[PDB]
Amino acid sequence: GGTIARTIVLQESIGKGRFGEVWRGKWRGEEVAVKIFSSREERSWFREAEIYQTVMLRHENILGFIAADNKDNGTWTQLWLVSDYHEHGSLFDYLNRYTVTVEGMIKLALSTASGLAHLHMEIVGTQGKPAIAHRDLKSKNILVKKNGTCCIADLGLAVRHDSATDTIDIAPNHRVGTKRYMAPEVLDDSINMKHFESFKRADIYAMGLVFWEIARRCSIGGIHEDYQLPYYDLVPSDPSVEEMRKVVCEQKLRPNIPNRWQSCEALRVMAKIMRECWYANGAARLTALRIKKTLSQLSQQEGI
Ligand SMILES: Cc1cccc(-c2[nH]c(CNc3ccccc3F)nc2-c2ccc3ncnn3c2)n1
Repeated sequence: GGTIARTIVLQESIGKGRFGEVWRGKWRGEEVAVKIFSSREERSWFREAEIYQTVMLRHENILGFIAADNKDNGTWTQLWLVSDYHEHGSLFDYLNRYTVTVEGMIKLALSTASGLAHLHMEIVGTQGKPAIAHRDLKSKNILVKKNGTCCIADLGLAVRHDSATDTIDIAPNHRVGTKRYMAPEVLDDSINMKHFESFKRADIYAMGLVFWEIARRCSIGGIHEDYQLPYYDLVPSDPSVEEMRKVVCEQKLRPNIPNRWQSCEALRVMAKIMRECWYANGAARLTALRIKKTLSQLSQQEGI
């Protein structure tokens, strides 16, 4: 028999994502995460397996993929994805549970930007990597490792670019992803989904929102903000496209940047990155690579 799902024992239910359910399991004595899909979710399982098996994808700031597998329990077939397990769980959970130091904030923001720059970057060569856009980046889809750096997960809605043709490997539907984090051009459906660069730019808007969630929890002299999701002050829980579009597109509002973030070079640089992710025009936003460079220079100056 097989060497993966056959030998893994599920221990603890973690919860349901877009499709399937995540568990903590044990494999050769080691904790692993397992995402289990049913037979009628095969397209979702296959596509996420396909993205994670992309040549040259592995990176410290992308969730470490172990395998795709099947497991037949005697009644039905389960479709498995197996990954590294991170005890802290999501950035969303971590930021709810904890405050961070200036060092902690920069590590979380730099590691996220590094993972997104790696996803976005085409690597040339025989073992080349296509450019990839995420399409559902949010704090619930980022994990915090024991070393206090992040890695990006839920690659199931990702799209891959063929640079030679400027074409994408699937036919994208409109307004996939989490409505709270949707870029203005996604909410008003103006995005040109035939241009791969548009999907990169939409990811940058979402990463800006995630940076705002992190910076709220950066405690200096015991001062910090409470955990909130972006737009907690303007839209209902589980907002509709229309509710988001009225706020982000029509009223042109973004998450508030507290006066406190001007007091501190690290928070000033973070706030400036947020503003330069939040432009209505995607073409004006920072690249992940530029954000990585800026936070790398800030990491150096603060001695992390
Ligand atoms: C490819 C694969 C295999 C196993 C888990 C995940 C995964 N997919 C998401 C997407 N997000 C998500 C999902 C469900 C419910 C809720 C959510 F936000 N997270 C994780 C994950 C991985 C590792 C880990 N370690 C501790 N938790 N944990 C979670 N991917």
